[PDB]
Amino acid sequence: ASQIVSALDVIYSPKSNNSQRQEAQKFLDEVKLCSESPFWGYEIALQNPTNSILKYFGLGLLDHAVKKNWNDYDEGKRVALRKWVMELNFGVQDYDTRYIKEKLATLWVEVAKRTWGEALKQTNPTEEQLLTSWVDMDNNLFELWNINQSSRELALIIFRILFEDVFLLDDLIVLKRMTVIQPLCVMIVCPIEVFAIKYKFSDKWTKFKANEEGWFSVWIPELNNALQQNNSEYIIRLLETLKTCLNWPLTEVIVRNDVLSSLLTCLSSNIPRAQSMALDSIHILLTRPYSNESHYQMTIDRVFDNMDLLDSVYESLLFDPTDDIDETKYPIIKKFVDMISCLYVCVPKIKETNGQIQKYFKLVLKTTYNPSLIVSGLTLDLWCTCLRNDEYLPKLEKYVIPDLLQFAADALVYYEQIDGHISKKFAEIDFQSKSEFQTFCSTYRKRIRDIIRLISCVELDLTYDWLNNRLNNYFSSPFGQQVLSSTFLDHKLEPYLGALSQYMIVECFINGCIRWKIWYPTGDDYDEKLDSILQKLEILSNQLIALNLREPLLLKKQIQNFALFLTMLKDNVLFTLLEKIITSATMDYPEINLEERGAESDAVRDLRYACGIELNRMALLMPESLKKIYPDLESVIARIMPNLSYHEKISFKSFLLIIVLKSSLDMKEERFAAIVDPELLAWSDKTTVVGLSDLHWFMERLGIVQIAEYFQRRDIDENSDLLSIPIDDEGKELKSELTKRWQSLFPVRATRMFIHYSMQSIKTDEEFKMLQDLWRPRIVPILPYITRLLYQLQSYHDPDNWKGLPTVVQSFVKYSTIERAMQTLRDFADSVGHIIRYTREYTLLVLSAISSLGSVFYLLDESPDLLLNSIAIFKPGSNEISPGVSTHGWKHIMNIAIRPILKGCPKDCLGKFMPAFLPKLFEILDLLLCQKWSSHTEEILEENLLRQLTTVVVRIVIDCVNNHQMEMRKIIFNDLNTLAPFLKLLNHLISFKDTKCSFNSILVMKCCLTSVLNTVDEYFTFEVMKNLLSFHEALYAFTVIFLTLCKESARAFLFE
Amino acid sequence: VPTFKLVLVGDGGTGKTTFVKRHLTGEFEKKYIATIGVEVHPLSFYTNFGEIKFDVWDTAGLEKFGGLRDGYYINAQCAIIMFDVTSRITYKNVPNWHRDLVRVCENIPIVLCGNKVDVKERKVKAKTITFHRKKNLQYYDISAKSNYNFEKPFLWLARKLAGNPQLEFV
Ligand SMILES: Nc1nc2c(ncn2[C@@H]2O[C@H](COP(=O)(O)OP(=O)(O)OP(=O)(O)O)[C@@H](O)[C@H]2O)c(=O)[nH]1
Ligand SMILES: [Mg+2]
Repeated sequence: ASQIVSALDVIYSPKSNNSQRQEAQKFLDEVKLCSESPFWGYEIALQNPTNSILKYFGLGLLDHAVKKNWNDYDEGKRVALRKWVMELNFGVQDYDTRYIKEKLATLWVEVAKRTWGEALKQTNPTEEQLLTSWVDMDNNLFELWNINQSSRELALIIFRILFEDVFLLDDLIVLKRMTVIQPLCVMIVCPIEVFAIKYKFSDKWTKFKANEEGWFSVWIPELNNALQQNNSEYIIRLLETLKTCLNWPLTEVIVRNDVLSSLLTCLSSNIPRAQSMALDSIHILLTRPYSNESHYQMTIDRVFDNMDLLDSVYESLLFDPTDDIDETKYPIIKKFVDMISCLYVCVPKIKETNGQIQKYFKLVLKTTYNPSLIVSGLTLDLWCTCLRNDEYLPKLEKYVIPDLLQFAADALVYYEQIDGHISKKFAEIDFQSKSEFQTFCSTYRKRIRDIIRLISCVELDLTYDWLNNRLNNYFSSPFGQQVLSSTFLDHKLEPYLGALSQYMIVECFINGCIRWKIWYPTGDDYDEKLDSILQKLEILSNQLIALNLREPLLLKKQIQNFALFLTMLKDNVLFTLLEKIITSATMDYPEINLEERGAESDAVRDLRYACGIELNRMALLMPESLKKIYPDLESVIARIMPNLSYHEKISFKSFLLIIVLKSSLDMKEERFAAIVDPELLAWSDKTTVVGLSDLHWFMERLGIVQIAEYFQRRDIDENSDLLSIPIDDEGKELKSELTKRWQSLFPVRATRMFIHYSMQSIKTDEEFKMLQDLWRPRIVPILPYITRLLYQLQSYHDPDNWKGLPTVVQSFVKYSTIERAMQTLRDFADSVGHIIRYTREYTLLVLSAISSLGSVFYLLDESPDLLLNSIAIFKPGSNEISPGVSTHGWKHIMNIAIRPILKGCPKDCLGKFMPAFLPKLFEILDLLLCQKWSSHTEEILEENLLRQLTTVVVRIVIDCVNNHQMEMRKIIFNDLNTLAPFLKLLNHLISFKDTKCSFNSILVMKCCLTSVLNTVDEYFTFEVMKNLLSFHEALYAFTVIFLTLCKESARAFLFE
Repeated sequence: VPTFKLVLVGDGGTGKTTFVKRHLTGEFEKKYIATIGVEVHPLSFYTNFGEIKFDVWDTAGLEKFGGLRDGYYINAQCAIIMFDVTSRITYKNVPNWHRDLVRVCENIPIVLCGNKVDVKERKVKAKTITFHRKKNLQYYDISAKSNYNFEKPFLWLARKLAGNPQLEFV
């Protein structure tokens, strides 16, 4: 009686050590485990009304007793516990803290869940059975409702907890008792006659109901009376209890008491908690299931008839975010907007008689203007859905679309990059990271662009009239004048961002015009409308081009918008726009040097690169359209060629080539030769042809000899730290000279562009053969040179090769080999290494494209030898494979050349290519992978690279063992020369550390074991079994091998 | 000097005790010892406007060991709900912890912390976390193994308690 109080004081005293608290807790737990714990708890709760902590502990004892030992107690003890709980509940007073009343309600509900109504499971239960089932619970609750004000709050807590557990929460006890609990809860609240309508239950149930009129007829009058008296706390309590008893009850109760009117009245009141709970309750009423649809119609009509009230509530909730966001109303604003955004589903069911729908859409639009993006983002999905569905489209067309369009246009900005934008104030509250805000802004702008795209698709004429007005006003504004005057904007300040937003709006309009072709019914009027749309687009394009905009990034966006245009226009109007695209994009910029790698020159280089992509894509899509315009495009390109570098010269030549091939122009062979031969002619140059076999000649052409001269002139010591030594003008000049020399010396990019686009869009087998006859005369002659070039780049990484190189540059070239603007000599060496890697990747891509030519490359007898001997690089004495070449280099080699070159085999040529290629390839791969694994942050990165290489090798094996694998298995398994290296490769793969590689290799072995076991047997017995000796299947394969090998010295060797 | 009673609640093994310890000392314990009862730890912070102290009542996260499973929340002035991102059962229990946490202390600020974010495999993806915005709780992604945001919850609680959003640790 006093030890418990002292222990509680120890537990709650801030001055007690954790050991003292733990000792006191041990004592209290001992008390809790006693047989008569509940009676002591009841005594403590009764006799200590002033001590809140001690009373709560007593109630906790009771709660543990009922909640953890209920099964143990007999009926007498259960009735005693119920009586004690009721006695404690009826004794509630004004001095009981809130958490005491919560605990008392918890006790009451815990007893009720386990004892209320269980007698009803029987038929005509006796008086004793009813009493054991708490037949009087409802009568007691009604009695508890009148004792005093404190008890009335307690009854509300009891109801809240009961209905929350029974219906909202997935409590287990009520899960078992559902069939008799849920009907009982509905019974007490619903009027008796209303209850009889839905349920057919007999009279015995009537004994469990005290108030014939139900409970709603008690709460709702109380709620209205509290609203009249403006009793905030009582209103909040009633809403808390009332918020949990709206989803489940019979709808007739909701309508009869007019709950929704009370909820709206609560909403009008300026009590934040009451408003929030009223919004939650209204949403529950809207989304809850309705058995009778007339009541649902009444509910939605009642909500929509009060759009003025909802607008007033929203206006009240609004606040100024400039100083500080009101955290007591911002959540309520989000709740309100979320509830509003769900109403639009009910629009078609409402007969507009007082402008309800117009007011609703105006309110939704007004909420969309909210400074917070999250608040706005709630309604964005509403606008997209409404525009797509023609059910609402007639209503939007009148009210909002004119204003929604203006909002969407004004809101298509880069919020994060603006200085002190009002939206960012809410960002730090709703998001805990900058990245979160950036991604949400990206999504928000995407959804906004959806709105503008759909508004222009539907109201195309209105949008176009609005668009021209917007563009004319903008480009006359001072910012527009700055944009049209400047040549390089800051890409972060207002002029550029505004212009970019304008061009995004234009892009959205063009996308809408494109969608209109699909959206508009294909009626008789379709052609006239489409011609008008095309004329409007032409006029807009002529308008935009006339501005003579020079800013590259803006000029790239304009070019891409016109690329969208061109999918529709045709004939001469197409050419007038395409020529202006070509000339404007490729216009020179005397104000800047196009080789300094400055941030303002990379913009121009990207601009010129964007056109190549767009022009090539457009040519691929619409070659027939460009057929008759080609005579003029050829002249335009010729006129523009002089002011283009090699890199873009190739792109525009590729555009012309695509038009020539895919458009069905006459004399294709002549034009093809005129375009291609001048570029590929560099391969056949006698100097390059002869010197490409000499490593030293390769070094000199790369310019390393000149670098040695430069280092000597600057007296750069062989060990001098190039990491810090600065680069000078002469260094940049030499680097530019070498790069310009290098690209034209080995036109790998030109070859890969011409071959790739040539074979891009084959339509018929005849066209494929025609192209083969077109590339064969000029690809086979150069294949030795291409493979030699790949050979040199491969041997360039071998340290011994540069041994004869001058010592001063020995460190420079070594830096170049190392993998992973330029201002230091170390960066110069890194850039040279980048040049080497770039040439190595493109020469691989040239080989893959030559593979695409099919029989031209595969059926050639020497191709396997050339390719492998050019990638192998076998040292004279040592068995090293391509010494000094990075593992990443091998990964790229395999992935980009060998896989395409293998999978790309023609099924009629596997009989001539694979036999002379698989043996050597397998030996090389085995030798390489064993060497890489023989050696086994920087080390972790190397491990990961080796894992990736092994994965690629396995993929090659998997892709070799469907239509293709069917023939490849036959080819491999019928030749020992190919099988034995393949078995070696499998044996090496299975044993490697990586788990996935071993697992997949074991699967492969299981797949083909039956076809191979037929000196293969000797190798299996001696190496495969020994090496093997994923786990279970590996053992399964081992046993499968054994069952035959040792069944047919093998067993003795295995035992050894 | 103010002193706010803070109750830290969450499923056992979620890192409540580790988080409290690492705020007491730099050490990041790795061995797991299930707290039994409650651990009271006076934790102090220095801010531009002065000093604040949180009596961090670290509650046991296991039913077998929670002595006064709810009595610890009595007179609490703020609370923190810790759930393990790597384990989705803990997040599933967050509504339960909030439910029986608001029963005792009603209007106190509550912070939901997703602990152990350092690992490469988090079963509770951020996309699946919506309880905090449902109950208007302030949510954070923290790890007492990386000190990713360890101090954020206390800063938010200090701002709410002192009614001084400009308050900042120094
Ligand atoms: N990866 C990772 N693991 C952590 C981190 N913090 C704690 N852990 C691990 O999680 C365990 C949590 O230990 P405790 O904090 O003592 O356990 P608790 O959270 O108090 O749970 P209870 O004691 O049962 O209430 C520790 O043993 C750590 O091994 C973290 O920041 N990152
Ligand atoms: Mg603990």
